[PDB]
Amino acid sequence: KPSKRSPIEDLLFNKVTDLICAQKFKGLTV
Amino acid sequence: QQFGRDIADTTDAVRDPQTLEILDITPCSFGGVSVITPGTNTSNQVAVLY
Ligand SMILES: *[C@@H]1O[C@H](CO)[C@@H](O[C@@H]2O[C@H](CO)[C@@H](O)[C@H](O)[C@H]2NC(C)=O)[C@H](O)[C@H]1NC(C)=O
Repeated sequence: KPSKRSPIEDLLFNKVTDLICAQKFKGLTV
Repeated sequence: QQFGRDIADTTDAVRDPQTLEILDITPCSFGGVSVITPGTNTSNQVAVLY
């Protein structure tokens, strides 16, 4: 894999997840 | 319908009342500006992050 992650770390990263731009245009950035 | 809105309920698109064309509206560039400096007891040069 290009991420150098384990068979379980990949599952965990897949199992957890215009709005961003709309909020950014109101002055709130991340 | 004449103009559209996004999730945040602000004007996103408009309709030109001379050619029936729909134009998307986006705000022009803006952001924050930070200054990276060592101590003034060391140097006066700085760097800028946009
Ligand atoms: C407002 O009037 C102008 C001028 O007559 C119109 O512009 C022309 O509209 C015709 C409509 O068949 C087009 O074929 C032409 O190409 C238009 N002119 C140009 C330079 O493009 C315009 O459409 C009118 N707007 C309305 C009626 O909403």
